Amino acid sequence: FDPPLHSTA
Amino acid sequence: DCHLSDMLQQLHSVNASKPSERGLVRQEEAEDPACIPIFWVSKWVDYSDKYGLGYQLCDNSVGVLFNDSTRLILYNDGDSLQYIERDGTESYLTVSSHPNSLMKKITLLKYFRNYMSEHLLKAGANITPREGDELARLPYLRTWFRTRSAIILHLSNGSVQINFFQDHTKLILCPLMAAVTYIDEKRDFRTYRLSLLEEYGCCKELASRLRYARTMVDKLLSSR
Repeated sequence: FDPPLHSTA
Repeated sequence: DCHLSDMLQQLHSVNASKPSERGLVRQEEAEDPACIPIFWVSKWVDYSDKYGLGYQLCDNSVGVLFNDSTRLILYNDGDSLQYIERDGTESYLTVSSHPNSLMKKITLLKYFRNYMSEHLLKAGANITPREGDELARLPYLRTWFRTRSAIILHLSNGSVQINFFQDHTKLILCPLMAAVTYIDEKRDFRTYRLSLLEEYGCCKELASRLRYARTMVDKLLSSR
């Protein structure tokens, strides 16, 4: 489960 | 898109007044913390190349808009479920009830939820939301899109949220209050009545984000 984009990690 | 028309008119109106193009600017006089949103998106995950978009709302509920335009929603008790199909058909159940038709999608929701929990920061954690109604529905993500500068998140309660990638600033627009909540780069939040910004003006940085907000709302209405 490695999403390309996301909110501020 | 009845709420979006109101938001467009509201944004068109404030931008036309040129709030930052004035000598006397007093944006504090436009503050109305009685208008803080009940709900905003505190975390999001764009995995739409494979599965869809997962998000967290400020109340700790989670949702995922899958690529097939179905929606799964986990309420903040971490157990209660709302499933919304494309045509609008909704189902209320639980994770623990173990419905076989939905296990593929439930498993995915848990992956999204886990990724957000251990990896991502909660936006507006320093904000207390407005109370709301015990009878009102949990809002869900109606639609969304990314530009090169921002993500745009449109909720079913009519609120539109814009998060800017470059400097972490965020906008929450509510057409029901005709209000905007601004989270700056220092994580400070202020809620403004839009009509009061036309009269009192605001700083250059808020005004340019209100200009950008309008373009995005145009995009939302124009995608229908």
